[PDB]
Amino acid sequence: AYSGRKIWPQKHTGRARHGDIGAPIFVGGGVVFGPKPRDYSYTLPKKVRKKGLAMAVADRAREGKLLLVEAFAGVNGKTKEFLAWAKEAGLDGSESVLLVTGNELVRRAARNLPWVVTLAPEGLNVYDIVRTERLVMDLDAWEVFQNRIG
Amino acid sequence: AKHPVPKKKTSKARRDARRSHHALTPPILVPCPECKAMKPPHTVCPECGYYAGRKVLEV
Amino acid sequence: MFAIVKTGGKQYRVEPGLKLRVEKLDAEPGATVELPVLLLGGEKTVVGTPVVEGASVVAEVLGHGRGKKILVSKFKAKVQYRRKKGHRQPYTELLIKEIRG
Amino acid sequence: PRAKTGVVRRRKHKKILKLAKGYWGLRSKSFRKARETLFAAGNYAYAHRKRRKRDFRRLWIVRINAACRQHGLNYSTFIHGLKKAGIEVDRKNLADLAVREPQVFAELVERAKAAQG
Amino acid sequence: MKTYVPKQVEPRWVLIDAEGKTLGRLATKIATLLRGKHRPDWTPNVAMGDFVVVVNADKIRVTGKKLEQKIYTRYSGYPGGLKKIPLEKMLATHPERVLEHAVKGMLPKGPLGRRLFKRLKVYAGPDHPHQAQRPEKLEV
Amino acid sequence: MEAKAIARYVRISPRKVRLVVDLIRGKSLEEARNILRYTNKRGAYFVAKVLESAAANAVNNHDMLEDRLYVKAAYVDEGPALKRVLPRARGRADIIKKRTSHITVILGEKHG
RNA sequence: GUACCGUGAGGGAAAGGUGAAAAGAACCCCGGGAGGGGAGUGAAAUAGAGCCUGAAACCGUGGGCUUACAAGCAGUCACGGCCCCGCAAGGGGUUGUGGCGUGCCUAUUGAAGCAUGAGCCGGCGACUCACGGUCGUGGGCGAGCUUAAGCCGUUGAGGC
RNA sequence: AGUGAGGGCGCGAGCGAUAACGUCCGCGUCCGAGCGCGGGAACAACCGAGACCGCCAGCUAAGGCCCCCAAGUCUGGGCU
RNA sequence: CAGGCGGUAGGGGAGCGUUCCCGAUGCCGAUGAAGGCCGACCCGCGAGGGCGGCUGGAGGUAAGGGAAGUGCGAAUGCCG
Ligand SMILES: [Mg+2]
Ligand SMILES: [Mg+2]
Ligand SMILES: [Mg+2]
Ligand SMILES: [Mg+2]
Ligand SMILES: [Mg+2]
Ligand SMILES: [Mg+2]
Ligand SMILES: [Mg+2]
Ligand SMILES: [Mg+2]
Ligand SMILES: [Mg+2]
Ligand SMILES: [Mg+2]
Ligand SMILES: [Mg+2]
Ligand SMILES: [Mg+2]
Ligand SMILES: [Mg+2]
Ligand SMILES: [Mg+2]
Ligand SMILES: [Mg+2]
Ligand SMILES: [Mg+2]
Ligand SMILES: [Mg+2]
Ligand SMILES: [Mg+2]
Ligand SMILES: [Mg+2]
Ligand SMILES: [Mg+2]
Ligand SMILES: [Mg+2]
Ligand SMILES: [Mg+2]
Ligand SMILES: [Mg+2]
Ligand SMILES: [Mg+2]
Ligand SMILES: [Mg+2]
Ligand SMILES: [Mg+2]
Ligand SMILES: [Mg+2]
Ligand SMILES: [Mg+2]
Ligand SMILES: [Mg+2]
Ligand SMILES: [Mg+2]
Ligand SMILES: [Mg+2]
Ligand SMILES: [Mg+2]
Ligand SMILES: [Mg+2]
Ligand SMILES: [Mg+2]
Ligand SMILES: [Mg+2]
Ligand SMILES: [Mg+2]
Ligand SMILES: [Mg+2]
Ligand SMILES: [Mg+2]
Ligand SMILES: [Mg+2]
Ligand SMILES: [Mg+2]
Ligand SMILES: [Mg+2]
Ligand SMILES: [Mg+2]
Ligand SMILES: [Mg+2]
Ligand SMILES: [Mg+2]
Ligand SMILES: [Mg+2]
Ligand SMILES: [Mg+2]
Ligand SMILES: [Mg+2]
Ligand SMILES: [Mg+2]
Ligand SMILES: [Mg+2]
Ligand SMILES: [Mg+2]
Ligand SMILES: [Mg+2]
Ligand SMILES: [Mg+2]
Ligand SMILES: [Mg+2]
Ligand SMILES: [Mg+2]
Ligand SMILES: [Mg+2]
Ligand SMILES: [Mg+2]
Ligand SMILES: [Mg+2]
Ligand SMILES: [Mg+2]
Ligand SMILES: [Mg+2]
Ligand SMILES: [Mg+2]
Ligand SMILES: [Mg+2]
Ligand SMILES: [Mg+2]
Ligand SMILES: [Mg+2]
Ligand SMILES: [Mg+2]
Ligand SMILES: [Mg+2]
Ligand SMILES: [Mg+2]
Ligand SMILES: [Mg+2]
Ligand SMILES: [Mg+2]
Ligand SMILES: [Mg+2]
Ligand SMILES: [Mg+2]
Ligand SMILES: [Mg+2]
Ligand SMILES: [Mg+2]
Ligand SMILES: [Mg+2]
Ligand SMILES: [Mg+2]
Ligand SMILES: [Mg+2]
Ligand SMILES: [Mg+2]
Ligand SMILES: [Mg+2]
Ligand SMILES: [Mg+2]
Ligand SMILES: [Mg+2]
Ligand SMILES: [Mg+2]
Ligand SMILES: [Mg+2]
Ligand SMILES: [Mg+2]
Ligand SMILES: [Mg+2]
Ligand SMILES: [Mg+2]
Ligand SMILES: [Mg+2]
Ligand SMILES: [Mg+2]
Ligand SMILES: [Mg+2]
Ligand SMILES: [Mg+2]
Ligand SMILES: [Mg+2]
Ligand SMILES: [Mg+2]
Ligand SMILES: [Mg+2]
Ligand SMILES: [Mg+2]
Ligand SMILES: [Mg+2]
Ligand SMILES: [Mg+2]
Ligand SMILES: [Mg+2]
Ligand SMILES: [Mg+2]
Ligand SMILES: [Mg+2]
Ligand SMILES: [Mg+2]
Ligand SMILES: [Mg+2]
Ligand SMILES: [Mg+2]
Ligand SMILES: [Mg+2]
Ligand SMILES: [Mg+2]
Ligand SMILES: [Mg+2]
Ligand SMILES: [Mg+2]
Ligand SMILES: [Mg+2]
Ligand SMILES: [Mg+2]
Ligand SMILES: [Mg+2]
Ligand SMILES: [Mg+2]
Ligand SMILES: [Mg+2]
Ligand SMILES: [Mg+2]
Ligand SMILES: [Mg+2]
Ligand SMILES: [Mg+2]
Ligand SMILES: [Mg+2]
Ligand SMILES: [Mg+2]
Ligand SMILES: [Mg+2]
Ligand SMILES: [Mg+2]
Ligand SMILES: [Mg+2]
Ligand SMILES: [Mg+2]
Ligand SMILES: [Mg+2]
Ligand SMILES: [Mg+2]
Ligand SMILES: [Mg+2]
Ligand SMILES: [Mg+2]
Ligand SMILES: [Mg+2]
Ligand SMILES: [Mg+2]
Ligand SMILES: [Mg+2]
Ligand SMILES: [Mg+2]
Ligand SMILES: [Mg+2]
Ligand SMILES: [Mg+2]
Ligand SMILES: [Mg+2]
Ligand SMILES: [Mg+2]
Ligand SMILES: [Mg+2]
Ligand SMILES: [Mg+2]
Ligand SMILES: [Mg+2]
Ligand SMILES: [Mg+2]
Ligand SMILES: [Mg+2]
Ligand SMILES: [Mg+2]
Ligand SMILES: [Mg+2]
Ligand SMILES: [Mg+2]
Ligand SMILES: [Mg+2]
Ligand SMILES: [Mg+2]
Ligand SMILES: [Mg+2]
Ligand SMILES: [Mg+2]
Ligand SMILES: [Mg+2]
Ligand SMILES: [Mg+2]
Ligand SMILES: [Mg+2]
Ligand SMILES: [Mg+2]
Ligand SMILES: [Mg+2]
Ligand SMILES: [Mg+2]
Ligand SMILES: [Mg+2]
Ligand SMILES: [Mg+2]
Ligand SMILES: [Mg+2]
Ligand SMILES: [Mg+2]
Ligand SMILES: [Mg+2]
Ligand SMILES: [Mg+2]
Ligand SMILES: [Mg+2]
Ligand SMILES: [Mg+2]
Ligand SMILES: [Mg+2]
Ligand SMILES: [Mg+2]
Ligand SMILES: [Mg+2]
Ligand SMILES: [Mg+2]
Ligand SMILES: [Mg+2]
Ligand SMILES: [Mg+2]
Ligand SMILES: [Mg+2]
Ligand SMILES: [Mg+2]
Ligand SMILES: [Mg+2]
Ligand SMILES: [Mg+2]
Ligand SMILES: [Mg+2]
Ligand SMILES: [Mg+2]
Ligand SMILES: [Mg+2]
Ligand SMILES: [Mg+2]
Ligand SMILES: [Mg+2]
Ligand SMILES: [Mg+2]
Ligand SMILES: [Mg+2]
Ligand SMILES: [Mg+2]
Ligand SMILES: [Zn+2]
Repeated sequence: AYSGRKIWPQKHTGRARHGDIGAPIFVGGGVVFGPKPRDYSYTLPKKVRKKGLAMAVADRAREGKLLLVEAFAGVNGKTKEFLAWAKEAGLDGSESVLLVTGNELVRRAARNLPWVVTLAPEGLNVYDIVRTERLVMDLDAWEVFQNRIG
Repeated sequence: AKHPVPKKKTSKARRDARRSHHALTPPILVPCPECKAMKPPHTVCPECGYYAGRKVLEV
Repeated sequence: MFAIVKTGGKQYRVEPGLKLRVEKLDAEPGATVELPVLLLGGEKTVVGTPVVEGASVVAEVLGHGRGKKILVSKFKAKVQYRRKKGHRQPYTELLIKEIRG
Repeated sequence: PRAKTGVVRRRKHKKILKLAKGYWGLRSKSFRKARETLFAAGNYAYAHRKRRKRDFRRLWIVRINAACRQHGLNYSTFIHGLKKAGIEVDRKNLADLAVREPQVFAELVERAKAAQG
Repeated sequence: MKTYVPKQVEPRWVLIDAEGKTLGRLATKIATLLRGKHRPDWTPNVAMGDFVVVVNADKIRVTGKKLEQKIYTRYSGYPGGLKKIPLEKMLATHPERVLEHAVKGMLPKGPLGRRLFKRLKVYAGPDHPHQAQRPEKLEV
Repeated sequence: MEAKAIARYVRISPRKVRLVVDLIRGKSLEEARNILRYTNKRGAYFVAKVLESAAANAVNNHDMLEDRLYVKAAYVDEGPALKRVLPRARGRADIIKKRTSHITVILGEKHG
C-alpha cells in the first residue's frame, strides 16, 4: 500500500540510499519470494493409478485383512445395528476398517465409529486403503473394483 | 575549527575511571554547645538560634 | 625401586602402586601386561642399552576411556574458512603391580 | 508456511557467549566480538599445542645441560656419548633423573664419557 | 608424568672479581648465573638465579680502541637530547655502570628480567658491603 | 530482620541521586539523618524521604527499635526515561532524556 | 486513512494479552503527593493494573579472585597462588610470572593496514514461482506412450 | 562451473638510461589459494618444508650452537 | 593390509536445525506443554541432540514420509 516516493535524496544525506518504503528491505515492506496461490496438482499416469489400487488391495489380501461380504444382515440404518453385525464379522474395532459399499444405509450406520472409514465403491482409492488396517467390501462393490482395473 | 570528535566509544572501564574523583564528601558537622544538635561549624545554630553563647536569632 | 618403561611411543617413570594413564592397549580390563624396562633405579642401578634384558614391569589394566574433549578449531581470515573438530583421545589406565628384575 | 527465525538465532548466540566467558569487556558481552575473539583463541590453541612440545624439550634440555656441567661436560657431548652407548632414555626422563636421581644421572654421565673415546 | 617444579628455595650468593676479565665475556656469565640456568632444576618463570657480587669492576678489560671509541648513548626525550659518552669517561665517573650496563642488555626484557637485574651487585674497588651473606667466591 | 522502603518513578537522574545515596550507605540512622540534613544536593531530599519511610516501617511494621537502625543496603535504579524534543539550530532536533530513579533503602538492627 | 506532515494534490504511523473470577487491594504506617511497608484477595501479586512469558544490549547493589616499575587485537600454552565443589584422585572461578601472538568483513597482484563496512543488542532481511527447454534420476507402460478443456461422482474419492 | 586486473623471483630478449617495487613478451617457479609451520630482527612470493586430529617421546632440514635465545665460549690451521 | 586427506573461485557427497502437512478420533501434558535461565554431565567429527536444577503455566508433537516465507555479522541495510 505505500507510495512510490523516494523517501529521501540519493546523495548528501549521510543516510543510506533508498527508494520506496515498499522495498523488501524495510520493515512492513513487501515480501521477496513469499508464496502466491498455487496448483499443487498434477496428472499421474492413469495406468499407475489403477496398478497401485489393485496393488493396495493385494497388500491387504496377503495380510489376510481383506474380507468380502455379500450383505450386511441386521443393519437397517442405526449404529448399534452395525456394531451388532461388526461383532459377528469379527470386527471388534481393535483395528481400523475401510468399509466400501454402495449401500447408503450401511455407510450411515458405520460412519460415526472412530475406527471405521466409510466409502462408496467409486470412491475406492489407495490412500484410504493403506491408512486402514482392514479392508471390508460388498460383493456388490468388489464388482466395481474388479471392473476399474482391467 | 573543523569539529573535533571522539574517535572511539569510551570503554566502561575508562568512563568509570574518570569518575574516581566524583565521590561526594559528607558535610562537616559539630555539636552545638547549647542544644547539642549537629550543625555546620562557624554558623549560627538553626535549632536554638545561639552562637558564641549569646542568642543571636530566635528559632 | 623405580623403573623407566616405554609404552605407546612415550616413556614414564613408575613405582609399584602408581596409577598411570597411557596410550590405548589391547588388554581386557583386569588383564595384566608386562612393560619393557629401560632403566632400573633406587637401590640397584641397572642401565638399559637400550632395554634391560631380564626386566619387566607388571601392570594391570584398570580400564579404557576417552580423554576430555579437546576442541580443535581452524580459522583463516578474509577467505571464509572455518573448521570445528572435536577430539577425544583414547587411553588405558594401568595400576603398576611390581618390578621384575 | 512461514518459518520465522524464532528461537534459533539466540541459541546460536548464547552458545558462543558461553564460550567467551572470562573475556574482557565486550569480548564476553557482544556476540560479534565474542566470536572474533574465539576465532583467534582456537588458532592459538592449535598452534600452541604444537609449541608446547618444543617448549618442554627446551626446558628439559636446559636442565640436562646444567646437570651435565656439574660433572664437567656439556650436553653436546653427553647426548652423543649416550647415543654411541645405545641408551634410549628420553629428555623428559633424563631431566627428571638429573634432579630426582643424581646418583643415577651421575652414572649415565660416566657411561657417555666411556663410549665416545 | 609431569616435569619437576621446584618449591621456593633459598638463594645462593656468590663473589666475582672483575679485575682483568674481559667485559663482555664476564657479563655473559654473570647473566647465566643471574638467570639461574646452571641449576639443573631451572625454571624460567621464577627468580631462582644467584645473587652476584662483583668487585674491582673499575678494572675491567677491553680489547681494541673500545676505551676511546665505544660510545654509550641515551636519549632524554627533548630535542637535541641524545647524549653520547665514550667508555673512557664512564669508567672515569661511574665505572660500576660499565659492567651493570653490559649485563643488563643480556638479561630478559620484562618483569622477571628486571628482577634478576636487581640481584647483581656491582662495586668499583675491592670492597663490597655484603659481608652478611658471606658470598661464595666463584672462579670462572 | 530488615525493613525496606522504595520511592520509585522519582523524577531525577540516577547518577545524581546515587551520588547522595553513597554518603549514607552503611551509616547509622542518626548520621544518615544528619548527613542528608546538610548535603548540598537536590537528591538529599528524596533519599531522605525514603530513609524516613523505611525507619517508620521498621518500628511500625517490623518490631525493630529505632535506636538500633542502620543503612544496611541502598541503591538507585534507572527508571523509564521521559523523552523530550529539543530544537537546535538549522532545523535539527534532539532528544532530551529526562531520566527517573528507583531509590531503595534497607535498614537493619545491630547491637555493637 | 486517524495522530502527525504538507498551501495543496498528497503523504502516513505507532498502539493487542491482569486474573478462572475484580475478588482491582478496606484499614493502619511513612509521605504535600508520588511511591512504598504491614494487612487483605488469589493456586500464583517474582499475575498489582507502568499487569502472561519477560531473552539481549544497557545501569546498579553485594560477594570471590585480581590490580598502583610495566608497554597492551586483550587471547593462548605452562607453572604457581588464592577462593569454591568435591570421601579420593578430580574439577570450577580468578590470574602472578614465563612462552607465543599483525581484529572481523569486503575489495584485492597484495591489507594489522593510515583502503571499505560495522556504537552495541534484539527482531525483519536476499537464488523463488509459473510456463517452456536440456540433461541426470525414481518409477509406469512399450511399437507404442499420453490425454486437454470438459462431463459424471465426491465434498480432503475418484472415474470418464 | 569459475576464470578471461595477476604478481614476485630466476633465466632469455625488446622497450627504457646495460634507471625504476618500470614496462612487454618467452621458459620455470612460487604467492595467488600455503598472510599455516622453521629460518632470514621485523617482511605474500629468498632458504627449509606441502599443516586429518592427539602426545610433557624420537630423528633431521634450512639456519645455527657467547648472553637476550635451543645447541661447542669444540678441535686443528691460516689471515685481518 | 596399503595408500590418500593445505586450500580461494568453483564442482561433487553426506548431514543438522526452523515452520507446516500425513502418521492423529492417536500418543505426551497441572505428578507441569512451549519458551526462558544455569550446568564441571551424556551422545555426536560438526551443525546438533539428550539429561539434571531453576523459571514458566497450556500446550506439544514420535518412528517413517511430504512441503517451504527455512538458518545472518557486516548491505553508510530496515525497525525498535
Ligand atoms: Mg497509501
Ligand atoms: Mg516517480
Ligand atoms: Mg521512514
Ligand atoms: Mg536515497
Ligand atoms: Mg548524519
Ligand atoms: Mg557518511
Ligand atoms: Mg542509514
Ligand atoms: Mg531501499
Ligand atoms: Mg512502518
Ligand atoms: Mg513463490
Ligand atoms: Mg501454481
Ligand atoms: Mg508436464
Ligand atoms: Mg481433470
Ligand atoms: Mg446415506
Ligand atoms: Mg469415522
Ligand atoms: Mg483412523
Ligand atoms: Mg461417506
Ligand atoms: Mg470418509
Ligand atoms: Mg475418506
Ligand atoms: Mg563498573
Ligand atoms: Mg572530590
Ligand atoms: Mg559544643
Ligand atoms: Mg541540623
Ligand atoms: Mg624408590
Ligand atoms: Mg590417573
Ligand atoms: Mg606376569
Ligand atoms: Mg574422561
Ligand atoms: Mg569428559
Ligand atoms: Mg592462510
Ligand atoms: Mg573435524
Ligand atoms: Mg530470517
Ligand atoms: Mg578472564
Ligand atoms: Mg597441536
Ligand atoms: Mg620454537
Ligand atoms: Mg616435535
Ligand atoms: Mg666420534
Ligand atoms: Mg639457588
Ligand atoms: Mg652453594
Ligand atoms: Mg686491585
Ligand atoms: Mg642542549
Ligand atoms: Mg639531531
Ligand atoms: Mg660523562
Ligand atoms: Mg628481547
Ligand atoms: Mg642493584
Ligand atoms: Mg672498595
Ligand atoms: Mg671487600
Ligand atoms: Mg662498600
Ligand atoms: Mg650466602
Ligand atoms: Mg560505591
Ligand atoms: Mg539527627
Ligand atoms: Mg539553539
Ligand atoms: Mg540528534
Ligand atoms: Mg544520546
Ligand atoms: Mg510525517
Ligand atoms: Mg478482561
Ligand atoms: Mg481475560
Ligand atoms: Mg498498599
Ligand atoms: Mg501525611
Ligand atoms: Mg501544596
Ligand atoms: Mg501482602
Ligand atoms: Mg499475603
Ligand atoms: Mg499455583
Ligand atoms: Mg511466588
Ligand atoms: Mg486495569
Ligand atoms: Mg481491568
Ligand atoms: Mg500503570
Ligand atoms: Mg503512575
Ligand atoms: Mg514493561
Ligand atoms: Mg520487567
Ligand atoms: Mg556485605
Ligand atoms: Mg565488586
Ligand atoms: Mg623495576
Ligand atoms: Mg600470558
Ligand atoms: Mg612456578
Ligand atoms: Mg585469602
Ligand atoms: Mg575469600
Ligand atoms: Mg566452585
Ligand atoms: Mg561431590
Ligand atoms: Mg571433600
Ligand atoms: Mg588438584
Ligand atoms: Mg585452577
Ligand atoms: Mg592471561
Ligand atoms: Mg591455573
Ligand atoms: Mg610477550
Ligand atoms: Mg603483514
Ligand atoms: Mg565491507
Ligand atoms: Mg600486509
Ligand atoms: Mg579498517
Ligand atoms: Mg598508508
Ligand atoms: Mg579513504
Ligand atoms: Mg574504493
Ligand atoms: Mg550498522
Ligand atoms: Mg549496527
Ligand atoms: Mg565508520
Ligand atoms: Mg550514532
Ligand atoms: Mg531467505
Ligand atoms: Mg543458482
Ligand atoms: Mg536454482
Ligand atoms: Mg529461496
Ligand atoms: Mg524446469
Ligand atoms: Mg545434448
Ligand atoms: Mg524425466
Ligand atoms: Mg522409462
Ligand atoms: Mg494442459
Ligand atoms: Mg454430491
Ligand atoms: Mg461435484
Ligand atoms: Mg478440507
Ligand atoms: Mg474438512
Ligand atoms: Mg477430476
Ligand atoms: Mg563463461
Ligand atoms: Mg569458459
Ligand atoms: Mg574482458
Ligand atoms: Mg592488473
Ligand atoms: Mg602466472
Ligand atoms: Mg611468472
Ligand atoms: Mg627482490
Ligand atoms: Mg634480479
Ligand atoms: Mg647491456
Ligand atoms: Mg649501463
Ligand atoms: Mg640495467
Ligand atoms: Mg638501479
Ligand atoms: Mg645508470
Ligand atoms: Mg627491472
Ligand atoms: Mg628490466
Ligand atoms: Mg611462467
Ligand atoms: Mg609462508
Ligand atoms: Mg602450490
Ligand atoms: Mg593477509
Ligand atoms: Mg615462513
Ligand atoms: Mg621468521
Ligand atoms: Mg632484513
Ligand atoms: Mg608483509
Ligand atoms: Mg617480499
Ligand atoms: Mg612471518
Ligand atoms: Mg601468502
Ligand atoms: Mg636461508
Ligand atoms: Mg639452495
Ligand atoms: Mg629421519
Ligand atoms: Mg637432532
Ligand atoms: Mg640445500
Ligand atoms: Mg647444518
Ligand atoms: Mg648467536
Ligand atoms: Mg629463540
Ligand atoms: Mg643457551
Ligand atoms: Mg554430517
Ligand atoms: Mg490430526
Ligand atoms: Mg492433535
Ligand atoms: Mg474427535
Ligand atoms: Mg504415537
Ligand atoms: Mg495444580
Ligand atoms: Mg510425573
Ligand atoms: Mg515444575
Ligand atoms: Mg547469567
Ligand atoms: Mg551437570
Ligand atoms: Mg562427546
Ligand atoms: Mg528428535
Ligand atoms: Mg541424545
Ligand atoms: Mg515450577
Ligand atoms: Mg522448561
Ligand atoms: Mg490458563
Ligand atoms: Mg514430524
Ligand atoms: Mg510423542
Ligand atoms: Mg523423519
Ligand atoms: Mg517426522
Ligand atoms: Mg506419506
Ligand atoms: Mg519431519
Ligand atoms: Mg523469509
Ligand atoms: Mg549479514
Ligand atoms: Mg547492521
Ligand atoms: Mg549511519
Ligand atoms: Mg531506526
Ligand atoms: Mg536508523
Ligand atoms: Mg517494534
Ligand atoms: Mg537505530
Ligand atoms: Zn543549638
